Amino acid sequence: ELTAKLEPAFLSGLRCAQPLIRAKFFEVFDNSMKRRVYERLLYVTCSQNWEAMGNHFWIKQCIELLLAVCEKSTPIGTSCQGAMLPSITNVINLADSHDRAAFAGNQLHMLTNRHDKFLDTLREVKTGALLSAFVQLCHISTTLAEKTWVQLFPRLWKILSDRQQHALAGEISPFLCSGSHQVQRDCQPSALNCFVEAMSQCVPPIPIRPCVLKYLGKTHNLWFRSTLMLEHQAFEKGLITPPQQEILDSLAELYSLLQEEDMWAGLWQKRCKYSETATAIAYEQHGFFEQAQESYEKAMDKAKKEHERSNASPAIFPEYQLWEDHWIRCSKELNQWEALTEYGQSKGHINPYLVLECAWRVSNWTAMKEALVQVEVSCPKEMAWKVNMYRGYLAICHPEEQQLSFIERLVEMASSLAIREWRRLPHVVSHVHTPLLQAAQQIIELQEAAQINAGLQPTNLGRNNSLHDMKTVVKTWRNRLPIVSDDLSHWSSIFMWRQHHYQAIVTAYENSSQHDPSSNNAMLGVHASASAIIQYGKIARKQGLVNVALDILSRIHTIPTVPIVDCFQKIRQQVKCYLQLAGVMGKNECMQGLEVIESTNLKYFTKEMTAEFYALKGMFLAQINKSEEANKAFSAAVQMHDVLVKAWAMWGDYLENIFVKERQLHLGVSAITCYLHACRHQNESKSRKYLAKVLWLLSFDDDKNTLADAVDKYCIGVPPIQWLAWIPQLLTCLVGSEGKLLLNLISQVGRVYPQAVYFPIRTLYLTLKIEQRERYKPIRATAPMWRCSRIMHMQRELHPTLLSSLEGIVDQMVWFRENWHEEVLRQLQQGLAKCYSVAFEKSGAVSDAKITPHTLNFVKKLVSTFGVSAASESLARRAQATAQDPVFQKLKGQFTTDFDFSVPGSMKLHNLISKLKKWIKILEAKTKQLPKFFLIEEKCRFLSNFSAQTAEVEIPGEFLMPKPTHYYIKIARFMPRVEIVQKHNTAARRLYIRGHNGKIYPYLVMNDACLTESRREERVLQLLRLLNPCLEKRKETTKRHLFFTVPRVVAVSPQMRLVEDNPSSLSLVEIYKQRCAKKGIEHDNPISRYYDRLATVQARGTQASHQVLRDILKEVQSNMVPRSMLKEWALHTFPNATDYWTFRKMFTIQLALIGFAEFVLHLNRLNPEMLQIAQDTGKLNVAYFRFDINDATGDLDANRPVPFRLTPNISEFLTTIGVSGPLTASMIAVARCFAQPNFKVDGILKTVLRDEIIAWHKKTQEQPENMDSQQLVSLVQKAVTAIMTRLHNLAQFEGGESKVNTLVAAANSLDNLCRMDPAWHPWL
Amino acid sequence: VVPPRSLFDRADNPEWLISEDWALLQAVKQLLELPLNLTIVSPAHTPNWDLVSDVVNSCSRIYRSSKQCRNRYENVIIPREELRTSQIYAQDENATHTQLYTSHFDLMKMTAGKRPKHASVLAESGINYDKPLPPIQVASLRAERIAKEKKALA
Amino acid sequence: KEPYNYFLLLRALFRSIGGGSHDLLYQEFLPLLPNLLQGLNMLQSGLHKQHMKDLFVELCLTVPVRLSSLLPYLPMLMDPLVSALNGSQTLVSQGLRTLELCVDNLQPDFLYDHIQPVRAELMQALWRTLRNPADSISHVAYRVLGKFGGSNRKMLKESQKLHYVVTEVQGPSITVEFSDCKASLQLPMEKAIETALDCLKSANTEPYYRRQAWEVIKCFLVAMMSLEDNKHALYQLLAHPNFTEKTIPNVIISHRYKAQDTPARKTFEQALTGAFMSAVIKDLRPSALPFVASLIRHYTMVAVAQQCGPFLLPCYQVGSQPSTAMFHSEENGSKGMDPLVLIDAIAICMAYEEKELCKIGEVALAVIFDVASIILGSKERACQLPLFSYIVERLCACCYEQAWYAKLGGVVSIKFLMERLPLTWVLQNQQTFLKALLFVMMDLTGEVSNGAVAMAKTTLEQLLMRCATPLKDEERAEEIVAAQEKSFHHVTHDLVREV
Ligand SMILES: O=P(O)(O)O[C@H]1[C@@H](OP(=O)(O)O)[C@@H](OP(=O)(O)O)[C@@H](OP(=O)(O)O)[C@@H](OP(=O)(O)O)[C@@H]1OP(=O)(O)O
Repeated sequence: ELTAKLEPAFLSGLRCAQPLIRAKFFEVFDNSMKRRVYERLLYVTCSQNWEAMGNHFWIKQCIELLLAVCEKSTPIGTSCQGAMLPSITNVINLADSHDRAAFAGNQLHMLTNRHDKFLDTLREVKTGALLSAFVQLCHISTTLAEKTWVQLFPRLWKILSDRQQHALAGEISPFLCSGSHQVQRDCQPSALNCFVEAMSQCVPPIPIRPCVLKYLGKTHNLWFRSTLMLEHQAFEKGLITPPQQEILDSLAELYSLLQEEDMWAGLWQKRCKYSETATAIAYEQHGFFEQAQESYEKAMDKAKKEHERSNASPAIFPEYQLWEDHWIRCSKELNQWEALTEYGQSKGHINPYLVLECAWRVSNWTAMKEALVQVEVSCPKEMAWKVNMYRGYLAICHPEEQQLSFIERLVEMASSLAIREWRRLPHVVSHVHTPLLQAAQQIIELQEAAQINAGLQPTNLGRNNSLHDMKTVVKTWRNRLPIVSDDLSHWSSIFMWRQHHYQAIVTAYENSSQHDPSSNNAMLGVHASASAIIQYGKIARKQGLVNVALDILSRIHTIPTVPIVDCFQKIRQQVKCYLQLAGVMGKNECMQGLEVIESTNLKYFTKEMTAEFYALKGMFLAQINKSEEANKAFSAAVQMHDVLVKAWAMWGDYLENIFVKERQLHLGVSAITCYLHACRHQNESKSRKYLAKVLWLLSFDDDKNTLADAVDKYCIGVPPIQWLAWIPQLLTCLVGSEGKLLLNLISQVGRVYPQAVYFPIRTLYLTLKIEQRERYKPIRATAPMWRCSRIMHMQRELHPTLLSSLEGIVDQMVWFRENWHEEVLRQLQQGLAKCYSVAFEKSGAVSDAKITPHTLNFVKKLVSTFGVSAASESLARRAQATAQDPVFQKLKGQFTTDFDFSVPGSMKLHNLISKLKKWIKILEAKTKQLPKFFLIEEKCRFLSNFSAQTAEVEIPGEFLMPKPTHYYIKIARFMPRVEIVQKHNTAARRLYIRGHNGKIYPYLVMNDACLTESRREERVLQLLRLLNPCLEKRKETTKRHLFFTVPRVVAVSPQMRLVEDNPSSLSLVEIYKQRCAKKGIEHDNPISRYYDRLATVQARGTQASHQVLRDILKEVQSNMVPRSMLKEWALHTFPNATDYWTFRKMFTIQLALIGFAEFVLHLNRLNPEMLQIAQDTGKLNVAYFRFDINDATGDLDANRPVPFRLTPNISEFLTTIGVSGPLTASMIAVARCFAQPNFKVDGILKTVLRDEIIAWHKKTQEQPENMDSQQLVSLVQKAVTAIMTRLHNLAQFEGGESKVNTLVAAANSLDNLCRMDPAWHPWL
Repeated sequence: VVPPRSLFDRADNPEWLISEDWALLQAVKQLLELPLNLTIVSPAHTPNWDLVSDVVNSCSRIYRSSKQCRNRYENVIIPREELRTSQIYAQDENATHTQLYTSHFDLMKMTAGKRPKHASVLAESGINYDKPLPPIQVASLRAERIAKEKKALA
Repeated sequence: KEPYNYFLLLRALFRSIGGGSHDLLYQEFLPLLPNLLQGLNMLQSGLHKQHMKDLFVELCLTVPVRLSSLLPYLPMLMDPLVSALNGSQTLVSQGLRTLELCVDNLQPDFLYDHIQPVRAELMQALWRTLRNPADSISHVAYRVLGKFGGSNRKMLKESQKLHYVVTEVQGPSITVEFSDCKASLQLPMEKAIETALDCLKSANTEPYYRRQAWEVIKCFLVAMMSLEDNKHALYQLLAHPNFTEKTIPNVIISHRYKAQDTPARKTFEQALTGAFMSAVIKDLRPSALPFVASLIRHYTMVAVAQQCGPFLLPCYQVGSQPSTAMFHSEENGSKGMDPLVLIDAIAICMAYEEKELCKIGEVALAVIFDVASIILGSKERACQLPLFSYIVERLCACCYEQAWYAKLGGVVSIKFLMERLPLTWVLQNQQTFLKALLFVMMDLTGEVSNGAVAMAKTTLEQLLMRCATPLKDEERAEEIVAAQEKSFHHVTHDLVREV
């Protein structure tokens, strides 16, 4: 019995920090069981109770125990023969037989003798020494122990027999369930966490019950490992049988606990048996809590009607629990707290937790006390902090049991428990951490409330320090708000708690009334309460709960007296509520808002308040189509307070709407005046949507430039920061006839922001020079060139050191140009892509298709030019010196020999494709031999010398969008190493710029042969940058973390631009090519198979049917490109479950936004080479989207068979739950956000597509004369109407169903995929 | 499977539904692999009532604590298994739990069922509402006012 | 040379004025505040030793001025705040104190606007701080997060970085045999070698675990080498006349053609660095230093036999350009680990923070030179090896490295090479040394250099004197005179441009 009683002492000896004791105890422990792997694994899984180890990471002892079985006397060695350093004499073995047969002093002999003695000393080294030292290092290091166990247990498992494996798995299943592990719960890592991670790697797999997996995930910080294991089990079982039921139950519970609302919603949409459940989930997922509540009620009525016929199976009970839980949640979001408190107090069906959450909000403190007692007897551990906080609530606010002394300790306990809960959450912060991040504010506000109530005690009441503390806490509460992504329940918590304390202040300073005879303290409490009510109503309105907001705002009338500011804000919020309602209802809500405005007793309100009221009245009358009265209202509003930006903006919108139809120029001038007067402030984010209208209106200008004259007149007083984002559009206008009057505007912007203007103007000027040289193939400079030169001259005069530094930087960029090998390789790849496009155009006639004249001229240019201010002359001299190379001459000669178009059979397209592939492979072999980096000192003396003393130069792209503050990152260094990387199917130089903050910013120097395409790509990037702020401002988009990833691109010349690199980024084709290289197959094989099958079918005198294309895609998927390539890549790349989960979720949401943009904005197709995947974060960016303008008609087409890339490898990686839930929900949320009328996305689209249409006209149809104003306006309106049509179609969400689901089904559908270009890779 | 020998071997406020009791018994039997009397078969497999509480709460009508689950098992299921819980579960035919959900749906349905003078201030400002000024004139008035304010400041 | 005391002097001065009652000193101090905070921010942004960075962060956060005066300079304080939250326990407490002061005293919109550049890193530090084992630190962090309100959970544009594995190949591993199972397993060593190197690097490690780490590293190094060399075969190979008569191939080795290191090569470099560190640790020196010297001899012999003699590898053969085949790489690579990984470890030791490691690097270079001189017959023939071109490029690369200590290691390497190797070789490589030393002088301009610039100047003067010193009448061979004239031309060309 003594040895049984001393087990904790023995386990203390095993984990002792003193190595001698630990060694003796292990020696006793090692001999206690046989030297066999299976028996020792059985010991650690069944015989050793690990509870007495305590918080020790007892996996260390498992490692020590199992390694002891290894043979110790064997000489140390490895299977990694390719990594071993070879022998000195190994050169003999590598040599041929002739040299070996031919091969067959004192200092050297002594050296070789001493070395032989050394090598003999090493040959004596045994594996046991490494094993023992390894075990000791595992004792000292927990990270090493965890890694070694995760690596080692699968390997031990593999060398077991099948019988041993089955027995060990059957014993492992209860081991994970053992109570002894409960002490590990707060260990970081848990030993059981590491054990479960090791098991997941085992092949064959070890089955674990879904409920056990969920318990381990929530208990031992195994959240995402358990989630991914349950997902895998679900997909293996085909997503019903009780096993599938329990798998989906555990997976849904994990999604709910992880606050993964979209994943849970998708799972239940597939799982649910009642269509009302899916409809309610779709409604609730997007904030339609009233409709979701109605749907849950209809579902409950249907279920009750079915219960009268027969009982309910236990398979449907999770759906009923879902209905109850989400109906309660919807009631919480709809501010129905009284009904919930009543519902929780229902006899026989009491819910003390619901009452405890609800009763305090409606001042039912008796129910709060009862619920607190019931919860305290039996409470979940995660809810402990909330119980302490509610006990503090009762201690402060209960009418009889006020105890303010307990609040400090209750706050400390709540904070400690919340921190404890935080450490049990995943290390990557996500939606699961939001409740605790809200709890932080809740707890500190509990403490601040305790301070206020201590101030209101009769001893402290009226004292100066108490008043000062009260005022300080009230102001701090006023400024400290939650965010729009927060559920309305959290806003309710914060505001109702604050309301209790504001009412306490009011009661205290109204009852006493001895001090403060002017009632300023009571007025302070009343004003705070009214402001909190108005803020709550405003947040309800912003989240779409307009009826809830109107109900909340109606509680202001309960207060006897309110300050006029709060009454003004209440009326303003009501008016905005009616405007929002009229957006979908129409005339009646406008009439109600007009009635509210008319009932307003203006006489108390100030001039600014009256002006705002009349502006709201003008908006309402404009929606009613009472144009004359609306104009009266706007005029009176602006005359009342001529600074009110909103009055000017709304009057401008009204006048622009009239101008677009009637087209009298004076209305255009009035609209431009209004818009420009609205922009006369530094808040650039507000004014951005107005300057877009101003720029769009210039398309309606006459031959006399009336609108440009108005812009020139009124634009004075508009700070240049407003124009920073527009600068591309400003330059587009500058090239036109209106540039004469807009020169002053651009000159002022260049004066204040020289770096922002300089590179665009430099690029535009050099583009104009190139176009002029092409036109007259010295020439007098055109008017746009003169204007650009004037702007640059003014900038050189005002900022000579800055512009001299920028010019020096750009002049250095010439050395970054690629060598001739890389240029010829790039041109071969581009020509191959063009040949593929032609081949798909000529798919009808494979084996008969001929090359187009464009491809003929391209190859002729390649063979004619085979790849080959002082910096430019020296570069030309270096280029000439390279031509001397005889190898280059031989390659040029044989290249010209292969690409001679006079030989028979060379004009065929597919023979050209094969020749291109051969030569691409040859040059890829030759390119790999080139140096991978070069030092800036070798050629770029200015960059190496450059420092902050040279000029205050900002890192490129800082002015693409005006940063809200002047915290611009300036350039401190150019790092001496420039790297050469293969990206975008071109050889690119990566420049590293060190910033004054010390961070290293990577930039790629890129060479583009085509100017217009680069401008179009930058145009799309600018549109994406402009759209991003809208996503930041709406719920449903902010809570899903939706944002476009737009890398900084700055053009420094027509051919060269600086891009903002992520060195951890790969393209999807690069992943595919890596998989093919590992598999040994060529990556272009599927395209060859596709065209060979087409030729085979066509040779039989028939066209390929849809079934033939389906069969081709099926063959490619079965043989060459399996569905699981991307998934297997992700599994290898992110072995940590949390990293895999985060990457996959970010990938899903970014792909949702990219596909939405591709479909709604009629962009060109997303090739897998365009899709850049950031391994370090999961963010996706596209290099590069362009508008799909039809060259023959200038209107948008984008009528491809699929709406976006949802190709089978992507679908497999996302999983069906990821496609259904987060992808669809993110697309719907983005569509609904961009369709909001207040954002005015149509104006930004008009001002971007105006530049796009001008570019198309210059490219196809053509002081050069501007294109016809009517043609430009019509084309832009048609393109914007098409975009907004697709946008509104996706935004429509009537009935809980969205066209986005059909769009996703079409994208995934194999029928549509098989009809795509093979170069698109419809299998990848 | 026989575990290897070690050096330490000595050589309730809401009523419980039958579905909850059945989940409790099945959790203890299947997951913990313990016998009726919770006698330890393998030293490493000590009873874990937190896991059982998690299992029970997956289908329970109210949160059951681990202590409550242990007390219920020891004080009801052991004496009952020594009609058995399986027999009662089979005979109930999910009627009681269905009626529970019917009652909840009825309570939720009950809760759901239980649910001029304006010209005077313009005339004081000097605004002729019935004769709108175009934006050009209002901008001119703003400029004149700003110029007069600047002159007064100077 | 030793700037630490100037910063301790600044800390003492700040702690003096920090008494608050010294208003006259506050007023006098305010004009200093912009330039001081700018300089301190630039210092803390740089690469320094841990104690130096801690001092810079503390100086940034404890400037003895009222917060109202900091308002225009608040953006300078954000990066030190993030550094403090990621620093030691005292630094984390100080950063939390400064952040709580800013939250309590400033308006939320203004403070949020200034946090926005750091904000991703600041919020990640705050979230991590919740997991800090100190209850005071975690509680203060939770209080600060609650005071931020909704700003704590606002979407980060710069998302959290994920640990991604870029390499498909498994790392090096040891073979363990389980006789009972009649099977063998591979036990992976990369993490073990990293842990051993961390143990040998840290000063807090117990001598027992330092010895264990040394044993792990030694056993791994023995396992990853062939050991198949035979005394008689080795002597027969190295005594071949080609090693002393045939012209050494004029082949250049450059890391510019090296792809990214394989896991095997990285683990080799770490293990060799740990071996050198054991050779310098006093308790491990008696066993590590002989082993390290003999292992350097082994690697040098492998390199010599591959690079020249009767059986030189095809990539070293005459007329061969630098290529990836000289290095262990995933795609083309060398057959087995290349012996050049020894030079990378020597460079790591030279560039290491603790300069005492430079001595073992010089010992290693001396051993390489002596073995090459014995095998090839002369010092002049020894320096013609491509391995010495790799040595020059890898050691001068440290001068380009950002840290002052890496630069200083490069300078010390240049000084050792110019002192030991023959004059003809020093003249051939004089321009590379000149460029490296000039870059050392240029890049540390305006930064805290712990004598690196002075050492670079002395090294440059000594190099110029040695190469420019006119040859005696007995030493005036045609080759040395021509080499000296060419080197003098190139060096004077470079110097005149710097004027
Ligand atoms: O929710 P909305 O009705 O669309 O208007 C809100 C907000 O209004 P509330 O504070 O009344 O909710 C503000 O509008 P104004 O008070 O300026 O009239 C303004 O935020 P600021 O306080 O910073 O001006 C912002 O508009 P903007 O994006 O132009 O800043 C914003 O409108 P959004 O919903 O479009 O953001």
